[PDB]
Amino acid sequence: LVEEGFSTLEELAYVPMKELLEIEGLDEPTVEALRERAKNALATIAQAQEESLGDNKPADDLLNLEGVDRDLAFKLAARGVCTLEDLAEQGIDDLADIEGLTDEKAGALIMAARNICWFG
Amino acid sequence: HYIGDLVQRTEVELLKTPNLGKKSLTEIKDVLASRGLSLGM
Repeated sequence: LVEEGFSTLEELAYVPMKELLEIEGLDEPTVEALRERAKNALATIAQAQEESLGDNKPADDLLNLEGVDRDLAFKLAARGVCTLEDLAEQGIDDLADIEGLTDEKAGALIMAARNICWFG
Repeated sequence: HYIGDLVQRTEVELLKTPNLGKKSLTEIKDVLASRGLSLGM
């Protein structure tokens, strides 16, 4: 694949099927499987990065609690609090070191998360 | 401060307290139950 000029997962996911079928030893089923794997890998990388910081996964799950700005969602996800369930399981003491989060604001967000996860 | 103060609080009130998780609430119930006490008396 690299000798045929493919360097990125994006090229393999999006390039016209004809160019991948010009490679010696690729059949239409194997090209389809390779593209599906490349798209699934790109989706897994996009989900992984979105959960590590606050791009989409933590910008929706961890940010469900009313009051969570995108910056706070990424600060939470940097501590491994990636979902609204992960936030509902925290104590105030576990979040006390997050810059811009007061004990009162931490307590309000944990209670909002618990109200949605455990009482919704 | 006292066991008599704890026994008067409801489970819903204890979940509002700061640094109070679902795990610590289950621990408090299991310990009170071992002494024949329940929350909300």
